[PDB]
Amino acid sequence: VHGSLARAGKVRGQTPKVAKQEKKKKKTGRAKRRMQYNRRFVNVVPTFGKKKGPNAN
Amino acid sequence: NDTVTIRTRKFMTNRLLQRKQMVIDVLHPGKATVPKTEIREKLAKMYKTTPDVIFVFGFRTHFGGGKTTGFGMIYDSLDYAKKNEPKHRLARHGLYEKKKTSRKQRKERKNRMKKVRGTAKANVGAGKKPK
Amino acid sequence: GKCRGLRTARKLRSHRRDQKWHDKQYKKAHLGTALKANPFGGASHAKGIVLEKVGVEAKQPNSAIRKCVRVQLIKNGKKITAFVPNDGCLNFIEENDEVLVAGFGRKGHAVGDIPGVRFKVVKVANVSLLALYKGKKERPR
Amino acid sequence: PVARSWVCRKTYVTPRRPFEKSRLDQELKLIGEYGLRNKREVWRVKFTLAKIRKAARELLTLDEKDPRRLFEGNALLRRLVRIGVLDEGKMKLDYILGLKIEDFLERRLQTQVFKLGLAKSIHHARVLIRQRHIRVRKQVVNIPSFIVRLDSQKHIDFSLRSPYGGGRPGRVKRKNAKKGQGGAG
RNA sequence: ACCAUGGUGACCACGGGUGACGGGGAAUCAGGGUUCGAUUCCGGAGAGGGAGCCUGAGAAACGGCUACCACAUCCAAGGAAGGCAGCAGGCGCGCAAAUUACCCACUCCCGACCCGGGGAGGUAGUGACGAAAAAUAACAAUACAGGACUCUUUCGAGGCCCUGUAAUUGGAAUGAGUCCACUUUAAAUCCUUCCGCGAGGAUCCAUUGGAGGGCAAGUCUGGUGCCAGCAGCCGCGGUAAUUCC
Repeated sequence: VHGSLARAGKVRGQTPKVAKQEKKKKKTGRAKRRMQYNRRFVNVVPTFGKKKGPNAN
Repeated sequence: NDTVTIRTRKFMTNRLLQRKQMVIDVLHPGKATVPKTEIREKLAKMYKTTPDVIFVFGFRTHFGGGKTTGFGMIYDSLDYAKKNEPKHRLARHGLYEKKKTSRKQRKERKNRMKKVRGTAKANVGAGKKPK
Repeated sequence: GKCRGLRTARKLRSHRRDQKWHDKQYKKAHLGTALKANPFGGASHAKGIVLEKVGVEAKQPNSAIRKCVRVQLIKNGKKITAFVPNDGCLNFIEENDEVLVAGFGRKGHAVGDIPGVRFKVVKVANVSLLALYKGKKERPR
Repeated sequence: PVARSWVCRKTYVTPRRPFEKSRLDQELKLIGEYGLRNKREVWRVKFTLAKIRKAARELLTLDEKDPRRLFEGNALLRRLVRIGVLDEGKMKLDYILGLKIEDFLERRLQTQVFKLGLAKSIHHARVLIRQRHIRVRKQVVNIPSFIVRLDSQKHIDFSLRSPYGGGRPGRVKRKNAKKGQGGAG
């Protein structure tokens, strides 16, 4: 119903909690300024798509 | 013994202080910082004097090795060297017995002699045996 | 029209010194009664104890019950309200605690849609409120 | 009360607005080309390039045969010739305003040790500075943003303590040798 | 004391408020300004609140005295002792602020004085108030994908450049850590010099926020169903949410 003062913490305490699974550690610092500069400017790929953004699906 | 250079620069004597003071740098290829007990004789075998007047200190070493540098001096007389010299640099190599009570206890003895007034034997023995 | 001449600056400096009162910011920061009006009194954070969890419904285009508490400060202990800006965190706070309150964000006015709120909740019982929200401290013994 | 210095100012400054695409990405192709650690040391050198052009805009509205133009201007002009950004004969007050930010990232130690071929792969030329190898004439320096001058531009080589300049190897040879004469002769 | 009846004022006196010590300055910056400056420099004021004095060249002194007010100690009940807005520390107010550490060796000061004193001052410990530098792998060999480089050709990969998957290794690479020895200092520790150590999921492992718009980045999957919530604003949410978890 209208949720007067009960169910504070209704949607967090019922949504499924998935284990944050481990990955490669991310390269930081000067390496992060290396590994994304190569992804954006030196590899201007001849593919089309009207400048498809970096987080595509 | 093998490869150490002891240059000097900016030497000025003064018979005011009766000392012979200069800047010393110590250039070594790849070894450690050589101690004073190896350097204060290397002027003694070059200024031909006794190494109980040569006082070296202040050796601060650059970034990257090679030249460390510092200050040094030579008194004229060991009799002079114990007159016009402060006792801290004079006792870095053994020439003086400096260990009294730590000052925080000597402060409290002076204020305790101050609260027992006038009696001379209780301005000495104001609690020597009660310890 | 305006009053110009090379001897007039008394007229300009006396016409100015009342006409600066009529905006909000010079009147709320220099008359002094708006320094008594906020419960903080020259501050940004001031502790207080929790009286009762009391909920308010949000304003017109929404419909939800925003959750609030009923803090009473220790310095100049007048009653306020305080919003707990978090999902489950009405259950992390409990009765008769000590909390910290801050501003709600835009200088003594409510943000979003809570009708008549002025303060938000940080650090219940000297442990951080978001650190109970992630799992970085627990409530003491 | 104290005898401390107290005089410490900031060296960079934040930009005017954030998040505009013709600012950060035209400056992203400088953080990646000359291989710098982060963008804090780009706002450093742009503010370094700014304050010279802050001085240089006063020196253009100062008239000719001016005391404080010719004194300050020549003294400025004899300071950026020796830093290598400006050549000798065409030293002027006018050619300093057309200067760009590229010509102070070139004059670091980190890429003047690359173009002398002492190391390849410009991100590696950061490392062999910081990794205690590469010297100014008698002074080895692990600082990548050393602004190398022009008199002392020819004496960059390996240090005489360096693995690539001397000997006395580190652990990685001495540990690989130890496993061969540790289970055998 | 005797006389004179005057003085100040809308050019803002008088009265009150000041969360006002005054200044040199700080932030800010087209120019005009705006706001703070309790604070390390100089000038003033006050050592619980008012008041009164002795001695001194110098005091209305409080690490001098006595009175009153208020707070407060010892006590055998007779009387004593007081005053941290000095340095360390406590309590209390508080969103809210350093160790009951070492030394006079350094900058100076006083004296009867080359000799003594110094919580002045310096050395440390806390310190993500802050400011200045700067780690968190680069190098590689296939290898995965592109290259104006190739045959008299969109023959096909490649004698050559950059990148990621994903390797196998490596060696005159290396610090932080562990720890000698010098060194610094009053004796130390710092930090620099230097042995010895010290890195294959370099496990010695980067966090704070955001992803509709302002505004750089997801209409990817799930849960939810105007509930929970998000959001500085505009908004989003009511069974397929690019905004909540």
